[PDB]
Amino acid sequence: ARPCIPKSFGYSSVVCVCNATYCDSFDPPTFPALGTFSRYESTRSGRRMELSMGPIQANHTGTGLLLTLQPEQKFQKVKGFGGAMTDAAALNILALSPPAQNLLLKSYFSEEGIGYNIIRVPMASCDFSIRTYTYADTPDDFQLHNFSLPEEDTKLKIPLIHRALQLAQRPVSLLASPWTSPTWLKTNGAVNGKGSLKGQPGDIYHQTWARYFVKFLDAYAEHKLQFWAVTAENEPSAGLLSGYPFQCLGFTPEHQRDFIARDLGPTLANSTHHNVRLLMLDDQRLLLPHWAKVVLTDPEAAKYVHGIAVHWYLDFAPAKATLGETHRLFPNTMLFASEACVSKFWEQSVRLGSWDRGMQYSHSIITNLLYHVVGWTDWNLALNPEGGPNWVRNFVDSPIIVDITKDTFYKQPMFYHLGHFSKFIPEGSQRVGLVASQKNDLDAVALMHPDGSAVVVVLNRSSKDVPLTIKDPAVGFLETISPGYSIHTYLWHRQ
Ligand SMILES: *[C@@H]1O[C@H](CO)[C@@H](O[C@@H]2O[C@H](CO)[C@@H](O)[C@H](O)[C@H]2NC(C)=O)[C@H](O)[C@H]1NC(C)=O
Ligand SMILES: *[C@@H]1O[C@H](CO)[C@@H](O)[C@H](O)[C@H]1NC(C)=O
Ligand SMILES: *[C@@H]1O[C@H](CO)[C@@H](O)[C@H](O)[C@H]1NC(C)=O
Ligand SMILES: *[C@H]1[C@H](N)[C@H](CO)[C@H](O)[C@H](O)[C@H]1O
Repeated sequence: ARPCIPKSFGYSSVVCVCNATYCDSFDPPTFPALGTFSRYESTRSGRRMELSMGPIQANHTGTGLLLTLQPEQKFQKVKGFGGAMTDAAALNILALSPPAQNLLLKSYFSEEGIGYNIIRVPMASCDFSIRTYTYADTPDDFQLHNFSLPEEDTKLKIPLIHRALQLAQRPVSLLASPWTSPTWLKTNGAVNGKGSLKGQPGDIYHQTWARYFVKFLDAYAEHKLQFWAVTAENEPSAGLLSGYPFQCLGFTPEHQRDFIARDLGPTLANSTHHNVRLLMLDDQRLLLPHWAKVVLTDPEAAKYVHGIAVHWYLDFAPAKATLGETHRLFPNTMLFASEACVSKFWEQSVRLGSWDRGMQYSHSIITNLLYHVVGWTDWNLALNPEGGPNWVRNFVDSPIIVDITKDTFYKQPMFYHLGHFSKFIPEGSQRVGLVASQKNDLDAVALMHPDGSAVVVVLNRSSKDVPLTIKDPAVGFLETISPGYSIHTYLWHRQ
């Protein structure tokens, strides 16, 4: 283990400074002995996933807050956690010296880091690209004879994905999403702005676009990468908006329904990539449950849809009415958060050491977990201090900020807030009930690991310390305190 090297940039908390020869890391995982619990703590004051251990007490008295585990109240199984290998992320990582690149990838993907097991891969260019390109820019190439991967794939994204998978002990799942089709498949003949596919589902435009998904999967498979899932389109509602400034492809829910049923479903099912799962929506949860009803009430579409992908950008938060109602209507269709991102209109894109932006991530993950969501995918894995590069200056924050001039990278509070979940909630973990004895300002969630062991995350977004006890009837009582502006993860064996 190496501790955080803290640095202040004058905001509420510190970043952890890494370079070619030093980065903060964990010792190999270890389980706490029966009758004991592990505690990982991060605080605004500067603690970064610090490990301590306490006893599980046989009984408890007091009127203080009690959180009772309900281990027989069983909910969703977790797919996992990760982020996006954009052109911007890969260009930033590969601008560091080889040893600093390795410590950055280890921070995310190693058991000595925070154990990411998902990577979202854009299909060609998005706003976090330094140019607009698709895989098939030769006009009217319906047979896709000029389909090919540019250097952004073969020199930046694919080599970093291979290195990520080599560092991971957990199996990593790849998720692919397109922003735009070739312009010659679109009504507006442009990568951006208001525009859909030409014609109608079933026709040559729609069959070509479905075949483009298979050519992408074919080209990645030639580079020995296989996908867990693809989304039907990144943010289909964006391409319905006049002057939408970057790469988009408009679909109404009806258009998405018919494209999946007539073209994408059958084309993927008849390919060598038929095991790849399809997620629908990949957009703001405010479009639910309407979008799920339109697509999934058509059995010709539903038979091809594994899941619903949601974005957090416009959450701010009717989770019950959107995520909850959707689960109720379609309980066997998983909900997956495919894009989360932070910033206030009066704040810069990157705020080095923002505890507030950390708290937004952990709060979002807890709310999602409490409303059936199985997985949570950050946006850019890494950005520069301006929040780029980005061909349209749509600059945002990232858990890791690379300073190429200093051969340095900064781990933001967001990285640690994500880590409190990603490191301690492996694939197959199941959310279980956790009931509070009184109204409280805390956010908490409980899950059980595949092996039966318990995990609880407790976030305190208030300034006040909150004494609390966790009751697990199988083992006893965890007496602890949630300090103001802290996040804790608690682990214990149940037998
Ligand atoms: C990379 O970061 C490490 C850790 O902050 C730097 O090593 C420290 O350097 C300072 C100043 O020379 C020493 O006082 C510390 O004792 C060092 N710590 C360790 C663990 O070695 C290192 O200098 C940085 N590298 C560069 C190129 O700036
Ligand atoms: C399209 O493909 C043909 C045949 O392989 C090739 O000769 C030509 O250079 C390609 N066009 C572009 C723009 O790459
Ligand atoms: C499905 O795949 C088979 C075998 O590759 C092929 O012969 C057939 O034409 C395909 N069907 C359609 C409708 O594309
Ligand atoms: C989701 C989100 N708006 C981020 C913001 O950084 C980015 O624009 C993605 O392209 C969007 O899909």
